[PDB]
Amino acid sequence: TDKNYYYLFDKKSFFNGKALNNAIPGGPKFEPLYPREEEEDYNEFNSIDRVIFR
Amino acid sequence: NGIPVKLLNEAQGHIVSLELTTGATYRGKLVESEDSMNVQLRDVIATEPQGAVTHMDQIFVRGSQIKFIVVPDLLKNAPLFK
Amino acid sequence: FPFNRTKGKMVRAQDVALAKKWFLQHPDEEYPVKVKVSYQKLLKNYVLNELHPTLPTNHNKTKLLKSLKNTKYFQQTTIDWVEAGLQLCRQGHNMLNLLIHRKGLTYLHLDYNFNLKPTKTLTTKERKKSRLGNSFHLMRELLKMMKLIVDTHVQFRLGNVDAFQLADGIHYILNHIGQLTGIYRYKYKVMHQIRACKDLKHIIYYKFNKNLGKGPGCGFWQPAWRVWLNFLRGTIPLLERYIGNLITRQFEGRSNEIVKTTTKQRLD
Amino acid sequence: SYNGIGLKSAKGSSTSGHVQRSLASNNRRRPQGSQQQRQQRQNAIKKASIETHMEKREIEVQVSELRDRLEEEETLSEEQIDKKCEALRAKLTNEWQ
RNA sequence: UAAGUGAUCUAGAAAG
RNA sequence: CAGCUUUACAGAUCAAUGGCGGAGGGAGGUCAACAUCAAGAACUGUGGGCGCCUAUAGAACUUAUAACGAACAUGGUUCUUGCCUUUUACCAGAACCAUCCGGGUGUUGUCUCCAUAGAAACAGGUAAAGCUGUAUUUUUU
Ligand SMILES: [Mg+2]
Repeated sequence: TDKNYYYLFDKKSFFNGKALNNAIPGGPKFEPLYPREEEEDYNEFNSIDRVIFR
Repeated sequence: NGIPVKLLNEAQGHIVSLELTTGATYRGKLVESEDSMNVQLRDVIATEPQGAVTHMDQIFVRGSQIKFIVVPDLLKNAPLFK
Repeated sequence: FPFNRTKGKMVRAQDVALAKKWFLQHPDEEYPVKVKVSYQKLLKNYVLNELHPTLPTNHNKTKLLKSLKNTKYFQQTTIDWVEAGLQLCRQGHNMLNLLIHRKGLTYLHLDYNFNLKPTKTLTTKERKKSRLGNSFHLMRELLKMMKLIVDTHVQFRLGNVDAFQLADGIHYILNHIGQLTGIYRYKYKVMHQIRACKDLKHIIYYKFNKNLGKGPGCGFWQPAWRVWLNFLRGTIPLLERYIGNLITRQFEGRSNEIVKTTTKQRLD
Repeated sequence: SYNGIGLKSAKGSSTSGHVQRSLASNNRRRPQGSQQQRQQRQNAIKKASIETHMEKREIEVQVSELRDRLEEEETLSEEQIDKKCEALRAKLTNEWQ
């Protein structure tokens, strides 16, 4: 009866997961929408030199 | 409750006209009213039965001595009636 | 939703989903891996359906039955469902024999269970003549399935088998379509349906045998049944193109077909 | 894929695509408490290793105080307060060499 | 003083 | 216990004006035919002002974690994948598309089951239902 129970088990959430090729571990998984074009090329953005991991 | 009173209250803000039992007409911005027609006005003229006008700032008027109150035609349109 | 209200439009028994809710929920903990997998599969099935909305016909009021009714050749009765099933089995059987005989192959004999197989060992010419394809076989499979459910109900009606037993039998049929009779052989997207059924069984059985132990006798055939019905929907169209086409051919068999070079073969 | 780590897709793979998180991972994470020893050792190895302004500040404070006093008690004219303040400053200077 | 929770693809029939 | 509006009532003169008026069914069918249900949050006309404003109005249905389905199949086409190496039959994603199993709403038409009156208000009563009421400075003592 609690609607808030379905947090990250919404249809919307599922769709998002599918899009992002990201399994909510309980929920389903699919072929990714987009092929993971791993072509970052060691840029100055999103580097492990730059970001923090708290 | 009195519907004319209600109307008067609604007219609050507007440039109302106001004659007394004495016959001295006023015309100006309505400030406040009560159950008994205890009117107040602002920036108000005052003409006697003779016709000589006299300007004045803040006037209060008692409903007993008031004869009738002219409201603008806008309040005919809406909305306290139905 | 279901009970919140106290007035509603009626949905078809098909259009109710009693399994759905469980699989939508987060799974109950301390379940086996297989059950979890099944749940996941179910979710995936649901999600895909949700995602791609197949919005229906604006135009078509004229359903198949209505058209038939509009003729003089059909008339209508009220019949016991078992009787109807029996009729279907018989009629269906007749159809498959009749068609087969027309085709000329009289040596492929139909069981009354719809398992077709050959009388002699066929010479090669005969074999060539008498290879039925993906339409006819599919139809046969469908008929077999019908017989199986109808057969179980017949049995129940007769003193042969209890109500509970009948229910269980039905459930078994619906889950075991895959093993019970080859549809999947001929059309291997029935595989999806089979998988779904399996998943349902896994879910349903785990729900149903919680405090109670492992064994046969779980009824609750509904979701499986629903799944099969929905599968059949898809087939209706495909079969109507396929089977219908075949019958047309049998009556009036093609003049001048055009091959197509978009094929890998023959292109060069 | 879960936390950027699962195998992208179950197909192709030719495998379950199941993902046990390792218990070597934990070990790898942890030895800054338990590597830690090495660090400690290193630490051990390298373990052993104005007045005028103040005066000025004080003077300033004194001046401020004087000004305040003047403001409080009979010093609407500037010359008086300024004079007194100047005197105070001079005194301060004398005091500090 | 704090380890050890969960992610589990598949899945057959014809003809050649 | 007063007042006005409506039914149930006699016998009226019956003008006056209203309102119920070319005054005549209802309940329903696993019954039809048609219309119409994905669009600028989106409806339809009507005149007037001159393809667009301003008043009229009407409006049944479906929609905000967006849809006719608290429901879910299958095709076809390309592209990418996967098992694979021939194809069908398939894997799973995408984009367009279709088919299907269904759903309403409205209007008719039918089918079935129950039924049958062509005229009543005014002067006000009798009875019952809807709302209002309970002289000493601003309303009428
Ligand atoms: Mg060859």
